[PDB]
Amino acid sequence: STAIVTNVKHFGGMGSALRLSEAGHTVACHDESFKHQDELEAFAETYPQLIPMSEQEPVELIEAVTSALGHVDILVSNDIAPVEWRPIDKYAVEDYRDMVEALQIKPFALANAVASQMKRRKSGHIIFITSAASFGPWKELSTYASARAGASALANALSKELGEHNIPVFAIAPNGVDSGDSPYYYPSEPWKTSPEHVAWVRKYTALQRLGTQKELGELVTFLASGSCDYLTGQVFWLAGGFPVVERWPG
Amino acid sequence: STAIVTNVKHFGGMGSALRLSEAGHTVACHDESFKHQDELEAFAETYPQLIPMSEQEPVELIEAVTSALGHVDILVSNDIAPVEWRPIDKYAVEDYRDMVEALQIKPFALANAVASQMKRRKSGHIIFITSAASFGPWKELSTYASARAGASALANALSKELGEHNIPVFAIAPNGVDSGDSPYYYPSEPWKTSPEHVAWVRKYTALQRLGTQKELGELVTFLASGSCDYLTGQVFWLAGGFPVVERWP
Amino acid sequence: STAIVTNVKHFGGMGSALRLSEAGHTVACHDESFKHQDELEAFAETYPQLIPMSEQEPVELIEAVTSALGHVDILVSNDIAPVEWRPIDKYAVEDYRDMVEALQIKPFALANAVASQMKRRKSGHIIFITSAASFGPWKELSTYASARAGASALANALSKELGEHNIPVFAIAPNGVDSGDSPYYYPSEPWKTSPEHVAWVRKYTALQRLGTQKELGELVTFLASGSCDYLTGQVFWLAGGFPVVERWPG
Amino acid sequence: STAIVTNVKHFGGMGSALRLSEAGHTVACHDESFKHQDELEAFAETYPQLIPMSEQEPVELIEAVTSALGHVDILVSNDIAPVEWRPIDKYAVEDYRDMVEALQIKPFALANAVASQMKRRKSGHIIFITSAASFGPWKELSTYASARAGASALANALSKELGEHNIPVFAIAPNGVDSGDSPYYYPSEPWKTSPEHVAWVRKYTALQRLGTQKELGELVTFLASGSCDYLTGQVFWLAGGFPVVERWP
Ligand SMILES: CCOC(=O)C[C@H]1CO1
Ligand SMILES: CCOC(=O)C[C@H]1CO1
Ligand SMILES: CCOC(=O)C[C@H]1CO1
Ligand SMILES: CCOC(=O)C[C@H]1CO1
Ligand SMILES: [Cl-]
Ligand SMILES: [Cl-]
Ligand SMILES: [Cl-]
Ligand SMILES: [Cl-]
Repeated sequence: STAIVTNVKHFGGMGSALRLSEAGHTVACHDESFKHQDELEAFAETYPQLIPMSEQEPVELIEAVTSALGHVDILVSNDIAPVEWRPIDKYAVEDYRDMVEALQIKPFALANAVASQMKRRKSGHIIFITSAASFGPWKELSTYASARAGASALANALSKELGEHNIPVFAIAPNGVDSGDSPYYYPSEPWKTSPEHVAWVRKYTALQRLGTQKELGELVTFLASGSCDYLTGQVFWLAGGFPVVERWPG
Repeated sequence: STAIVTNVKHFGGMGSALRLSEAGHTVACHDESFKHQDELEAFAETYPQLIPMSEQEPVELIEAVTSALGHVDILVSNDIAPVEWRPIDKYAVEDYRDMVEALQIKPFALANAVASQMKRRKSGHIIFITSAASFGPWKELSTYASARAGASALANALSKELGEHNIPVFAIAPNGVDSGDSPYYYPSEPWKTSPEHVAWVRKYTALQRLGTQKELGELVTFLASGSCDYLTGQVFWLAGGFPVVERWP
Repeated sequence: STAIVTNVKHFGGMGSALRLSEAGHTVACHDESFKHQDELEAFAETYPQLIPMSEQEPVELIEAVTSALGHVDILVSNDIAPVEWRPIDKYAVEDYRDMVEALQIKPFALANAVASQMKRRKSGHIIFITSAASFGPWKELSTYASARAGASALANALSKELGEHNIPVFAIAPNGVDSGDSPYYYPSEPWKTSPEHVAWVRKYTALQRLGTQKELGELVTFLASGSCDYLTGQVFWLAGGFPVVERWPG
Repeated sequence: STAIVTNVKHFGGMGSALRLSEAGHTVACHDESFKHQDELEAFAETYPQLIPMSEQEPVELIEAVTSALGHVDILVSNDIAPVEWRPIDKYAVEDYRDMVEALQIKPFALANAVASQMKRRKSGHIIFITSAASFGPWKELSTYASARAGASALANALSKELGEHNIPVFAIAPNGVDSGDSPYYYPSEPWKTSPEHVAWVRKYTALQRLGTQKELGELVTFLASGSCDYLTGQVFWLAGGFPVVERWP
């Protein structure tokens, strides 16, 4: 069983790769930095069980993995872009293009590249990591929220056609997941350290804590196991009960 | 840990008990048939890893399990009631009351009975098994669809208050799960044999099969493992892609 | 064209009755207080254009209206119950029964009582006023939120069967609508007066204001006009953008 | 007040312009055909209460209307693109880019161009006409369904930030609205004549007819009247009950 996890150093990246690996999958990993064989090797050394790739774009990643490791059973399209809090009139239209390109076109591209071998083998699983920002409660986050909703709708739409061919498709829409060293999107500093921040997580999520990489990885692994294919189409809000807003005063 | 699965013979019951058990939970099982000794012992003999309980009403069941076993960590409120397709004006009000009694009042009563215990220890898991009928595509299913939505909304709402106390709350909202010889809600006959049933499922569900007990058990067990408490509040659409509608002709 | 509006003194009651009336409907009104012909008459005197009823329960209301005024074209099931912020283990099961009875069984009962004449005339409109508390962000509001979600699901389910017979069914799920004198659910005091309260509406809704009776009445009247029957099934969140939660700190 | 309705000849266009106008708004109308003088004047002559504009691209259109008419109060982004049913692997990436360009980038561009003006005066209305396809029951509609969801999510999101400035934002998400001789998306032939089309609509929609231009115009006009700004953020499912699925056989 062969898996690919994209952007392996951020967001849901590590939780996913590490848990799948433990589950017995051969896990190919992609990251922008794996461009420099510098960075690639310091990661092969640190994680002998994962197997990182240099390839960057969807089709060369899929061919590279198919060639080296057999055939992709599992795609985890762990998608990232920076989050800027501009209001609408202050963005460039091109900014939305780049945002959509990053969060919406990318997973289309990955799924479009993997789909026909999965369909031929009548087997595979496809998971997008999106965001609870879709139809969420934030302001001045317009580009990000819509692009992410794009990607979750893609996942649901795709399930509908691939179910014929035994291929479940899922979206995982997180908020407040511990990214650790990565800035995408809840790095320890300042999210564990800054008092103001620990107060914010405390006020607005219901479990009054950040989620964990391990939690995110366990779900990915559960979905990837073939244990619950009937859930196909589901958007999972991976968010600890966010949002919670206080009772009336007085 | 200790789980209670209600109406174990039906709907999501067997998948939940079998699979919980398989996962080393201690599983007490409620059923309307366990009110008779003979029905109970037969079950205990067929499924010696489960412990079937005789108690029927909510408060009585929870104390009984707390006695025999010390604490209830995992409540699976596996709620059932007969679906009949009638138009709104052919019902009587009390038919709706009854449906709300079985589908909505009942999970509230179990949750209510177990909560303090759970909150005291700042640990536990609560799972309601509702139905994909909630905001669903059916007609003349008005009492059932709405009662199920109330139960699902109740899960979501409880998850908000009970986060404070480290208590995950979920709803599993199924359609087309294989129910063995149970008429709730997709018994293998006619659903596995009769051609017009076989084709209806091929037509309206994405994966083009029924769901299995094992898939739903696997879900419950997962939610109750503590491996992913952070999904708290989730309403799970266990419906194999349902519904799909054909393109334009 | 004949309309009935329930609990006419609270929640969406007045906005609805007054606007329908202006729209040219004969508006029968129900309120618990119309029990005492004391209260009934001081309301017929104050609103000569509305026509209040003494009848309390669904079937005697519908028969009474059908008999006096012709035939019910429009039902507005403006439903109310008190809101208590207990946690779950502190409620009596009977409390949920009373809550469900009030917010869920009542509109079932009203629609069940009106449905077959509307179906015979192949004409009518049915609107439940529910709440944005359904699947909403509050805590310790469990009974209320679920009962209200019950009632919105009813509305959506009912649309599906009555569309055959030319009958649109809608739910209107409000938050922060000015109730005025009524305590159900945003009376002027303290919602306009209390500083702490004006701050809360300001922080959590996006229009940073309470909604108005006039707004609520205009929507009801729009839905009741026969201008947009194709919307049938819709739950309208009548809530001014609630909830909004602040950006991260720092 | 002054409204702009884009792609006026198609989809939600005519209902929106006609009905806005009927409501005393001043209505500037965009279309891809108005790039030709002859196509434009013909329209102006058929519909002398509308003012058709020649400008095509987002920034150019908004300044042109602001010139001729002084301010834009109401933006109706009536967005269109051809639906073709292909499986995911039969598309090329750039087909998805193009669909996102027309359905998602485009309303963003119009909203972006008009916003400051609107925010300055702390008044205005923004309406996106998307589609009920978003979380919909279709297959092989993957690019269209997802592009439309992004646009709907964009409406919701904008409504949050633009409340601050008294700006209501909505999405109208239709299915089965009569489009006259427009192929976007339910032209009267074959949808009013051909039996298999007539029956598909009778089968899957609750009200068992098409929606009318007038119903959608009525909606837009209402949203833009300021009579109910408090619905801001709403995604409107203008789909006549769709979808309904048959009971068990
Ligand atoms: C920026 C607000 O936070 C989120 O949207 C969650 C994160 C996963 O995308
Ligand atoms: C056709 C109606 O049946 C269902 O909703 C499935 C079962 C869970 O309720
Ligand atoms: C008590 C919290 O406020 C609401 O749920 C809105 C009101 C209409 O029911
Ligand atoms: C069958 C797909 O067509 C639609 O979604 C209706 C139109 C608005 O997009
Ligand atoms: Cl996150
Ligand atoms: Cl089922
Ligand atoms: Cl309210
Ligand atoms: Cl349409």
